[PDB]
Amino acid sequence: SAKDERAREILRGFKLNWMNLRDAETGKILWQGTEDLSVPGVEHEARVPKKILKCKAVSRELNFSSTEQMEKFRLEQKVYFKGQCLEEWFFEFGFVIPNSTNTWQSLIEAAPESQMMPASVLTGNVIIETKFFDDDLLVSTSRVRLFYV
Ligand SMILES: CNc1nccc(CN(CC2CCNCC2)S(=O)(=O)c2ccc(S(=O)(=O)N(Cc3ccc(Cl)cc3)C3CCCC3)cc2)n1
Repeated sequence: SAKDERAREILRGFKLNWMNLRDAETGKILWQGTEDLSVPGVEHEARVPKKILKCKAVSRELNFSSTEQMEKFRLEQKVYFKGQCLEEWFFEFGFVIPNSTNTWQSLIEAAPESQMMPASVLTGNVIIETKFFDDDLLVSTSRVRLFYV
């Protein structure tokens, strides 16, 4: 379909350039990287400080480029622990100018009344599954395994 083709065109023109995570309360940088963790078809890995689990809220900056125009660029993310979804997050960027580079800031807030498992239990057992969309059009699905260090 035309939609299938457009999804592949968007992915072809997309790159995640850099990303970081901060403690939202204190502003302290917890993690940064310049690897495109959204590339599909390989299992990515990331090592995050275990103190992230004690943060009430984490702020993320995600810098991306896109050759293609999008009307409603958005993400869905699922936190999987040993194959079970523990949390689902939704974030919207909106309109993307063709051939633009953009920094997208999002807030990841603790769900009540969730409590974090110990880092030692979680480490290597958490997969983040991320789906990019333009509106209802699925552009890519990618996975990252987390280690708490
Ligand atoms: C019961 N729920 C539960 N249990 C364990 C872990 C978490 C998820 N954690 C975040 C919260 C923060 C608020 N309260 C404490 C935990 S997390 O620290 O493991 C986490 C997970 C994913 C992300 S992410 O989606 O921003 N991101 C994954 C990611 C981001 C963007 C894209 Cl395109 C792809 C992957 C990466 C983390 C390492 C590199 C960046 C941030 C933080 N949730």
